[PDB]
Amino acid sequence: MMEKLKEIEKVTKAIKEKILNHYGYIRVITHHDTDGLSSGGILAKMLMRTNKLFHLTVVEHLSKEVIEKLAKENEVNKPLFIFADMGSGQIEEIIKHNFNAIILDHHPPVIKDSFINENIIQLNPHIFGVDGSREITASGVCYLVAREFGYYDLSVLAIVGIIGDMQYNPLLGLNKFIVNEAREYRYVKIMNDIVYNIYDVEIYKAIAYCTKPYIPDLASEGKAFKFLKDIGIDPNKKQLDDTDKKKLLSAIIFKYPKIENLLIDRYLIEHKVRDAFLLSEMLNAVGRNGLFAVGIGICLEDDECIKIGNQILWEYKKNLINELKSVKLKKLNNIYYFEGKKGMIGIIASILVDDKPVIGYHIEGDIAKFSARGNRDLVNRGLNLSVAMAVAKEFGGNGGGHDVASGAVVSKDKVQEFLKRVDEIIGEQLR
Amino acid sequence: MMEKLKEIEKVTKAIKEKILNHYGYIRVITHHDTDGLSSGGILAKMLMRTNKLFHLTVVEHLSKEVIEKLAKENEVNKPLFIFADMGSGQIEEIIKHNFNAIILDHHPPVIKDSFINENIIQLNPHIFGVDGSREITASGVCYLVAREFGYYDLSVLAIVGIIGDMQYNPLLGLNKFIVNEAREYRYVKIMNDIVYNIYDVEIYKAIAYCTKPYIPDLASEGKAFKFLKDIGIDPNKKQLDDTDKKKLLSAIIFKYPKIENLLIDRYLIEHKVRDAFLLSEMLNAVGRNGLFAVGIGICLEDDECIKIGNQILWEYKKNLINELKSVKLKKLNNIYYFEGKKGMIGIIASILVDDKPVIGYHIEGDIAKFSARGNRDLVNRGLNLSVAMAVAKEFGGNGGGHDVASGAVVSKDKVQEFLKRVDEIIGEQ
Ligand SMILES: Nc1ccn(-c2oc(COP(=O)(O)O)c(O)c2O)c(=O)n1
Ligand SMILES: Nc1ccn(-c2oc(COP(=O)(O)O)c(O)c2O)c(=O)n1
Repeated sequence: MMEKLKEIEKVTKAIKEKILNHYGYIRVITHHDTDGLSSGGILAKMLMRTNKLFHLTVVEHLSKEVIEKLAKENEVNKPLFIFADMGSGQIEEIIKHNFNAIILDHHPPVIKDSFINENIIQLNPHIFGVDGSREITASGVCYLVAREFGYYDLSVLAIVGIIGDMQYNPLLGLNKFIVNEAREYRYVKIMNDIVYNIYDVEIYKAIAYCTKPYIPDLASEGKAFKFLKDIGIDPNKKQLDDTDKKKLLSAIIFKYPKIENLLIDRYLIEHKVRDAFLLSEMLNAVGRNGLFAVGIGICLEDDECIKIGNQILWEYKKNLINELKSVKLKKLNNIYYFEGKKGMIGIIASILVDDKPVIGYHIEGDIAKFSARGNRDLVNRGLNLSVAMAVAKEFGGNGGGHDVASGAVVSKDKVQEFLKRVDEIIGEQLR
Repeated sequence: MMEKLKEIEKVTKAIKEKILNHYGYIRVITHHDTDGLSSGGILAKMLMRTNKLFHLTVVEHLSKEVIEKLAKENEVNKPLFIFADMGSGQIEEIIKHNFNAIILDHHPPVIKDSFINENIIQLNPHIFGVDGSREITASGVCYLVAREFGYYDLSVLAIVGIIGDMQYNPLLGLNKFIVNEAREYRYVKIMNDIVYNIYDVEIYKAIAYCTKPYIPDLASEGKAFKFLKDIGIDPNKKQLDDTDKKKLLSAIIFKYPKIENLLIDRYLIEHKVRDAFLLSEMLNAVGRNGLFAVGIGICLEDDECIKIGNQILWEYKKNLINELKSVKLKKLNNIYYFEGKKGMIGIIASILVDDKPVIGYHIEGDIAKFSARGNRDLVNRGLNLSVAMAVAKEFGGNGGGHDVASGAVVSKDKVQEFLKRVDEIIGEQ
């Protein structure tokens, strides 16, 4: 691990030299999710500290269109482009326009070389044998650059990215090295705790609007207040102590039996939003509302951006619970399914997973698009969603993905027939 | 005076909506001095809070060449341009290239319209009879916009600009409004104190490197150390209690009875750098070293940028004391002048300013850059260095600025060009 860093150092030292020696305009292009907003915050602090002004842009996807734009900016003043959380999959188009570019990306690469030509450096963990889907995130890749300047304090934003991208449990590889470095330098403290204590609000509100895990019987202030009053916990206190937690967990197992999902390692970071899980949820809510520049401001610790962020988070959590209560969950033999809204079927499906996989779909044209979700105990019993969604190619469509998360497309009139098929495949996977 | 605000608010509310309603790119251009870097920090926070991504650039001068560049960024995706601490004098060129522009400038305006056309809003306090040399800075103009959003905490950066532009004594007009508002909202506390207590370093170092007041006989660590030893003050203390204050004031006023401004109104602001006078000096030193993005970082309260700022500031103050000892002031008929280094020219001129205007210059390639400084006494007698330095066009260049402080460029006609400015300052006085 000490040795794997030494091979990565070769690429990060060249990235550092390329940034220091460049005196023109600098363009940063990042994603809108939590990992991309954290990456943008890391790059922003790092560039400022090395005396670089820059122009930051947030894109949902790096399409052929957007790369062709931006290439128009290249014609006079060829700026240095830093791509975060993107770029590796689009590298052919980036070479094609001869960008001066640094690509900081954890997605599977098309070209497995760190040094592409004279003008392009690619920092991608897959080139070093590190799985970008479980051992490092985009904000961790940026952090690896940042630490060549000795900016260890930016490790707190990598931890946020680690949470936002769902790589915190288990904590593997480079992610584990980053957290341990942050703890060594005292930028983070680690504390096993109950998930409700990350919000610093009245516990009955934390319970009421929690979606990790979602507990339907408690998903309202009234029901949460009453449940707490019953077991002798003051519903208005903002932190459960050890006696409260024992009493809560003892009672709650009857409503939600997988109570291990309520216990987490909390990360207390050196940041105005001291809970990394809360900062992660805040960045997520802000990015889903299009408040990109506010999200950078939150990473940069601006008080007014943090105030906006807190207001937008609790609005986003209230609306999510409401959407969750409006889902009409239908049950086949081995799965659940539901029709929902185009932007949220995947989020809703992952939230609803309990004992069986959950598939949401939305009907747009005559197309019908599906998002399937399971969990790790389902995978350990033999679930693989990619092959179950592949069956879409029998109903004139396309489907695949990962064992725990997949999608598919199938003509609008074959919906019932496709779900029956998927239901049977899955039932045989789990015997 | 509350009436002038009611007239300014109409332009600030329209700047507000013009920013809110823009969803393409946004370019911010500021100056590299304390006031311009503070303006950059104010606009950066304001824009982020309103969900605006932006590209900030810091230029030393808004030259014609610089304006033709930038204008090539209009050929596809036409940004909104925000100019701070500049643009009013260059207004005609801005109109010619048809920028979508907001001008936040306290230099004397060429066109005295707030709404130039449908494309340009110009917020100049001179347009409303407020003196941009004494009663508001470029920082305060940015803050008047910011307060339309309720961003009262941004007043602390306007106060830093007030200090960097030498408008804090006397505290007048709109700057007085801004200071009082920051006090009402508890973002600043005011406390009379000796200047040397702002540095929070050993006092003999604070005396040795102080240039307001500059005391050549104390401007060394050795002499300052001895001078304090000899009156009963531990020179390694970092702050002076009242008894050592009184003992230092009388000793200084006795041996140097013309010295002034040893007692100052300190502005303790809600900012990681708590002393606004120190923050103003730190931004100046950083900007003079070309560290523009680090200075914005300091405004945004980044710890590493502030660490660099402290280191650069003390490097800069030592270098400055060495240059002051070395300067060769030369007398013409109504000005002094000297050659010095690119980062020191302006500050030395205003340190040495006493009876007549002072003009420093440095050669940089094939041209010479001039920084002329006066005082308010000289302006009250009709100085106006803006018109005087304008005669760089009579020599193939350009000049401008404030009545009390202006600059000029090109080429190697230095003594010829110098001769002409002495001429106006005769007629002007
Ligand atoms: N032939 C394929 C291969 C992969 N995938 C894929 O599926 C998800 C989750 O699915 P959604 O996010 O679309 O619900 C991904 O993250 C992802 O790369 C697919 O859909 N089809
Ligand atoms: N053509 C011009 C017009 C204005 N100014 C200007 O002058 C000062 C004081 O002068 P320096 O340039 O010596 O700092 C400024 O703050 C500043 O914006 C200039 O330099 N040239």
